[PDB]
Amino acid sequence: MKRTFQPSVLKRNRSHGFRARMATKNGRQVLARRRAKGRARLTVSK
Amino acid sequence: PVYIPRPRPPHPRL
Amino acid sequence: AVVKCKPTSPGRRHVVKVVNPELHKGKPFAPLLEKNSKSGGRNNNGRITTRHIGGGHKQAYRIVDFKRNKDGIPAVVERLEYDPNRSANIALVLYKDGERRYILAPKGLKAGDQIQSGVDAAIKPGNTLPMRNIPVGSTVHNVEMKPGKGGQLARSAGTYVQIVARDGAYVTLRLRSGEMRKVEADCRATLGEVGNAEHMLRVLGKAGAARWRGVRPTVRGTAMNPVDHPHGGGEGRNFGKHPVTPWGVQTKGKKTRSNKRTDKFIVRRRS
Amino acid sequence: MIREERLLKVLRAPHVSEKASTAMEKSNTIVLKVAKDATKAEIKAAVQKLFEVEVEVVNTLVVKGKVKRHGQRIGRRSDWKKAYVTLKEGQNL
RNA sequence: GCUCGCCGGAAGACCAAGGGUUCCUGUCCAACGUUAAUCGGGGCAGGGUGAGUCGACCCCUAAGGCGAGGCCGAAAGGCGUAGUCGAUGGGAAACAGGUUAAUAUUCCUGUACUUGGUGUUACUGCGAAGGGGGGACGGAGAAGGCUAUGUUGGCCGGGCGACGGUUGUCCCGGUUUAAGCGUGUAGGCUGGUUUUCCAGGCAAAUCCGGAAAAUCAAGGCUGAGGCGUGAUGACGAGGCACUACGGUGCUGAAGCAACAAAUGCCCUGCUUCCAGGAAAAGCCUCUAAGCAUCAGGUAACAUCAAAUCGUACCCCAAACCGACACAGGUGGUCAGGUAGAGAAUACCAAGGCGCUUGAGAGAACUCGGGUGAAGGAACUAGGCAAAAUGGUGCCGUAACUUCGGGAGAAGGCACGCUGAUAUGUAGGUGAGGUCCCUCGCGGAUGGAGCUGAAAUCAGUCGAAGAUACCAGCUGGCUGCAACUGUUUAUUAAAAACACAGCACUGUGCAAACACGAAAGUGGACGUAUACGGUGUGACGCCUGCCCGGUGCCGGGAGGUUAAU
RNA sequence: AGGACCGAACCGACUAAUGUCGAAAAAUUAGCGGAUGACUUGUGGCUGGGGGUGAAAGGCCAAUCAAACCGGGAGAUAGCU
Ligand SMILES: [Mg+2]
Ligand SMILES: [Mg+2]
Ligand SMILES: [Mg+2]
Ligand SMILES: [Mg+2]
Ligand SMILES: [Mg+2]
Ligand SMILES: [Mg+2]
Ligand SMILES: [Mg+2]
Ligand SMILES: [Mg+2]
Ligand SMILES: [Mg+2]
Ligand SMILES: [Mg+2]
Ligand SMILES: [Mg+2]
Ligand SMILES: [Mg+2]
Ligand SMILES: [Mg+2]
Ligand SMILES: [Mg+2]
Ligand SMILES: [Mg+2]
Ligand SMILES: [Mg+2]
Ligand SMILES: [Mg+2]
Ligand SMILES: [Mg+2]
Ligand SMILES: [Mg+2]
Ligand SMILES: [Mg+2]
Ligand SMILES: [Mg+2]
Ligand SMILES: [Mg+2]
Ligand SMILES: [Mg+2]
Ligand SMILES: [Mg+2]
Ligand SMILES: [Mg+2]
Ligand SMILES: [Mg+2]
Ligand SMILES: [Mg+2]
Ligand SMILES: [Mg+2]
Ligand SMILES: [Mg+2]
Ligand SMILES: [Mg+2]
Ligand SMILES: [Mg+2]
Ligand SMILES: [Mg+2]
Ligand SMILES: [Mg+2]
Ligand SMILES: [Mg+2]
Ligand SMILES: [Mg+2]
Ligand SMILES: [Mg+2]
Ligand SMILES: [Mg+2]
Ligand SMILES: [Mg+2]
Ligand SMILES: [Mg+2]
Ligand SMILES: [Mg+2]
Ligand SMILES: [Mg+2]
Ligand SMILES: [Mg+2]
Ligand SMILES: [Mg+2]
Ligand SMILES: [Mg+2]
Ligand SMILES: [Mg+2]
Ligand SMILES: [Mg+2]
Ligand SMILES: [Mg+2]
Ligand SMILES: [Mg+2]
Ligand SMILES: [Mg+2]
Ligand SMILES: [Mg+2]
Ligand SMILES: [Mg+2]
Ligand SMILES: [Mg+2]
Ligand SMILES: [Mg+2]
Ligand SMILES: [Mg+2]
Ligand SMILES: [Mg+2]
Ligand SMILES: [Mg+2]
Ligand SMILES: [Mg+2]
Ligand SMILES: [Mg+2]
Ligand SMILES: [Mg+2]
Ligand SMILES: [Mg+2]
Ligand SMILES: [Mg+2]
Ligand SMILES: [Mg+2]
Ligand SMILES: [Mg+2]
Ligand SMILES: [Mg+2]
Ligand SMILES: [Mg+2]
Ligand SMILES: [Mg+2]
Ligand SMILES: [Mg+2]
Ligand SMILES: [Mg+2]
Ligand SMILES: [Mg+2]
Ligand SMILES: [Mg+2]
Ligand SMILES: [Mg+2]
Ligand SMILES: [Mg+2]
Ligand SMILES: [Mg+2]
Ligand SMILES: [Mg+2]
Ligand SMILES: [Mg+2]
Ligand SMILES: [Mg+2]
Ligand SMILES: [Mg+2]
Ligand SMILES: [Mg+2]
Ligand SMILES: [Mg+2]
Ligand SMILES: [Mg+2]
Ligand SMILES: [Mg+2]
Ligand SMILES: [Mg+2]
Ligand SMILES: [Mg+2]
Ligand code: NA
Repeated sequence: MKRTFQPSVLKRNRSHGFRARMATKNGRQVLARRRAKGRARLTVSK
Repeated sequence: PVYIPRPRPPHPRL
Repeated sequence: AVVKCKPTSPGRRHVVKVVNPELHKGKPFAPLLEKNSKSGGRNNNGRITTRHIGGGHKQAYRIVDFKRNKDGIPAVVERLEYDPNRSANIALVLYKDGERRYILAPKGLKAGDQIQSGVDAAIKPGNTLPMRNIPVGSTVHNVEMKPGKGGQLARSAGTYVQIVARDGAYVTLRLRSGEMRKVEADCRATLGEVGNAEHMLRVLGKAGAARWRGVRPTVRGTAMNPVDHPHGGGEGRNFGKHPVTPWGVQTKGKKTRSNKRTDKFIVRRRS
Repeated sequence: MIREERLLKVLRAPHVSEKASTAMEKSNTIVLKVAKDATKAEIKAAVQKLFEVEVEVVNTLVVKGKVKRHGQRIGRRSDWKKAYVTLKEGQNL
């Protein structure tokens, strides 16, 4: 049984990383929402 | 929980 | 030559090959090659815009000289070569000045034949010159649509254009489709038919043969659900519709040509 | 020429352990906890300047801090750089 | 610790990915561990990851991304040029031995190599966002040469045995050694060299391409492996001493040959086929502007530098993905012996394990197996399941057929061991020797040694010799689908889908068509022997009549008819 | 030579049994199919919700699919319980 989560750090950062978020107007609104909510981890960047 | 399995199908009273 | 394979297996029983012993059994001319990546039928947006495209053999692009604008300089045919990008074969051709080019191979072209382009070339097959120095009634190919544009008509295997009439700055051509079209008399055309007229005699035998030409399977609209095609639906082989495209437009005879800016050049449409 | 104010930051401590003892014992290698930046050239210059010994070569590694659970909180110790400084021939001073 | 059992194309070893300290040591046993736990991947503390050469970084590019300007778009933004990123690909260089509780191609010993910088010397044309070459490329197949590796013999060390025998064609163990450097081989490719000229390589070119002439006929490129050296070194069975009895130190014989042999290497080769098989840089070469004293280049020698980051540990798994210490999933590399065609299979090696509740008992019943009188499908929806068949060689094999098949049709015979043919044959390999040379990794002869099927004849044992494991049931009629393939991840694998073939139809290229407010993109760097849509669905024989309805195509006289 | 044959790896999933608060939210065991191709697989990339992709089952699109998920309109509305 292959499951849905097949981790890959490169794909993770290219898909949801900080620079991926900053690339688009909508990704920068994700960061604004998570900053407003007070999220300790802003992105998947560690 | 977070996952509730679908109940088994009833006997087809058809 | 048209060779029928022997039925040593299904998928081999119905294969008919077009095996030309005169084609170069080596690597193509590397300076005239470049990368030609597949698209899968996907466009700029990444969406399938043409269907049934995908896979197939990797193939390099041969830079074929369609313009044929090296005028006066004679050229000798040194090779006939297989081209994965055409139904026609190409000819590697060496010019007297030491330049090599690929051209479409006319019907009876061989290694060692002399070809040249320009207003003063002979009426040999494979010679290119404006359709103002070509006689009327002569059979040509690789015909330009605009002077200097390069040559867009009659480029498939066995195809050719007939120079039917000639009235001033224009020449009427019978195209391979049966259409009469006006084209500027300053447009170049190569003399003769395109070679490899046996190309349409191949049979491919099996599904994998089409698959490795980059052709992916075609699902019939009837075989689908009503949500997928205008055909589709039914409790077992129902049609009851008029045949249409996947986007609802009548196929089975409905003219889709709408130009209005090139109608002046079409003397008579195909029949 | 690395400046002495930088050399005086490069070195942090000597690393005391069984492997460090054995290295100084039978290979003439002193083991140091150095700064994090701490290039090999900076470490060599700093050792030769401050300990006034003759350095042959510097091998460096980064030690990643351990995740420790102090009380009921998850903490992590700092990564630090370790330098194996091989002295040339004479001795430590 | 001694036995026993299990895996051993893994349940061993090494990695990538992923994880992130789980690694090692000491200590503790609350919780965790499906039980106890003194133990642990658990708690606590300490230690542990050492690189010019490995990898990343770096240089280069693919798909693709972003994208100055630009084009387009209510805005947001889309596309895209120059460019710039982007590996899963291309690009410099290190091996063997030793060592830690834990790292090692990183430490140490020994022996190397690479690329740059700076100098000195000597000789000189150097010079690029530019040109050319190269890099640089498919599938399949076959063979030869090899090696890894194994077997045997020889050699060396040890043994002579708990129950008969065992000083012998007896038993046990070892018999290892790299990169680098030199040689240039089996082999592959290629005719070289000089001169002259040229409308080509955006300009130039001495380079490439082309042409002619002469001349010599060889040169050049590539290349496994072997050999020499590396290496009077290392390692080395064992022996010798001391205890932390875990190990530490010292010494150290032989260290050869033959045969067999890869799926590895030569080989990015060769042959062949069609479906016609990356790019760019490094690299080599050519010049332009430019500088020609300089700069720069080339070659020696010297010196300097090679940073930074990763390196522990798991990695078919208790450490990753599955909520679990979960019978699941997870890419690559290595892969010994006997039998075997084999990476099957059985038993083993190295190595690793006994799967984290046990102890009894020996009811029904359930599960997984074994055997079964007589019968033999009577069972049942249905031979479901089970049983059965099963290998090799040879003999033999029907209808039908699209001439390929059917077919391994069906059936049948032989098969172990021993001896002889023949103190091991046919075959393979191949030393010495003896010649020959345009002398070396050479050629010819030569056959020592090694290895070695298969067969026949004779004998012989058993109920049985393809003895285990392994390993087709076969035949007859018929529907459907031509066929290989695909599908409802997780109740449907099919007659459904696809398919080659066929037909209709559209499309003349700024194609139709599709995605897109558009720009644009796909179609296609294609051009009617092409492309799209639709239906049918190999092949064979064929495909009849109806245009009234609906559609589509054509006409446009007349009637009706919008904005205006 | 071959979408050739037999058969491991590998990819599948035809039959049966077990399991069905499972060892497992799809397995195991014994058989079974393909196994040089329309094959399989790693890494990276692209296509997105009336959208994609689909050898077509309304299949798949993160254990969710005749219109994914998350947040919002939103305390939708509910003559119904
Ligand atoms: Mg992604
Ligand atoms: Mg199509
Ligand atoms: Mg079709
Ligand atoms: Mg179809
Ligand atoms: Mg159907
Ligand atoms: Mg259907
Ligand atoms: Mg509809
Ligand atoms: Mg229908
Ligand atoms: Mg239907
Ligand atoms: Mg019906
Ligand atoms: Mg009807
Ligand atoms: Mg060092
Ligand atoms: Mg380091
Ligand atoms: Mg811990
Ligand atoms: Mg441990
Ligand atoms: Mg412990
Ligand atoms: Mg207790
Ligand atoms: Mg307990
Ligand atoms: Mg612990
Ligand atoms: Mg690109
Ligand atoms: Mg862009
Ligand atoms: Mg802009
Ligand atoms: Mg780059
Ligand atoms: Mg890479
Ligand atoms: Mg990178
Ligand atoms: Mg270790
Ligand atoms: Mg220029
Ligand atoms: Mg050998
Ligand atoms: Mg060897
Ligand atoms: Mg021996
Ligand atoms: Mg003795
Ligand atoms: Mg005795
Ligand atoms: Mg040779
Ligand atoms: Mg193989
Ligand atoms: Mg100089
Ligand atoms: Mg020199
Ligand atoms: Mg390690
Ligand atoms: Mg370990
Ligand atoms: Mg357990
Ligand atoms: Mg497990
Ligand atoms: Mg085997
Ligand atoms: Mg096995
Ligand atoms: Mg019992
Ligand atoms: Mg039985
Ligand atoms: Mg019975
Ligand atoms: Mg009996
Ligand atoms: Mg009986
Ligand atoms: Mg009977
Ligand atoms: Mg009955
Ligand atoms: Mg009955
Ligand atoms: Mg029944
Ligand atoms: Mg059965
Ligand atoms: Mg059975
Ligand atoms: Mg041999
Ligand atoms: Mg028998
Ligand atoms: Mg079977
Ligand atoms: Mg019937
Ligand atoms: Mg039929
Ligand atoms: Mg079928
Ligand atoms: Mg198949
Ligand atoms: Mg599929
Ligand atoms: Mg299903
Ligand atoms: Mg179902
Ligand atoms: Mg099924
Ligand atoms: Mg189907
Ligand atoms: Mg049909
Ligand atoms: Mg039919
Ligand atoms: Mg009809
Ligand atoms: Mg009519
Ligand atoms: Mg009309
Ligand atoms: Mg096959
Ligand atoms: Mg399998
Ligand atoms: Mg499937
Ligand atoms: Mg099944
Ligand atoms: Mg088959
Ligand atoms: Mg098979
Ligand atoms: Mg992928
Ligand atoms: Mg349906
Ligand atoms: Mg799902
Ligand atoms: Mg809806
Ligand atoms: Mg919602
Ligand atoms: Mg509201
Ligand atoms: Mg409500
Ligand atoms: Na009609």
